[PDB]
Amino acid sequence: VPQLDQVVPQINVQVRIQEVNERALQSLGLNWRATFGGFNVAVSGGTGL
Amino acid sequence: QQATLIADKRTNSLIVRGTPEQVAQVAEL
Repeated sequence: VPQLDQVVPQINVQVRIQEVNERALQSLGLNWRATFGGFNVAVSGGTGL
Repeated sequence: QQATLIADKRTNSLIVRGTPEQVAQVAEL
């Protein structure tokens, strides 16, 4: 009995959960159309020449 | 037989109860 009735420790536990996210985007595009004699040229990004 | 084992979760105590030979075997483990 003296051993099973002793004081046991009391504790406080701290947990920290930390989460960080970052992003970065960068677009750039030229999209033209030229018309000289007889010719018709169109340059884009989706379709090419 | 085999020695009686008593486990207390609150105090983390192991209690072995048996013949003196059966108790010295747990004591060395």
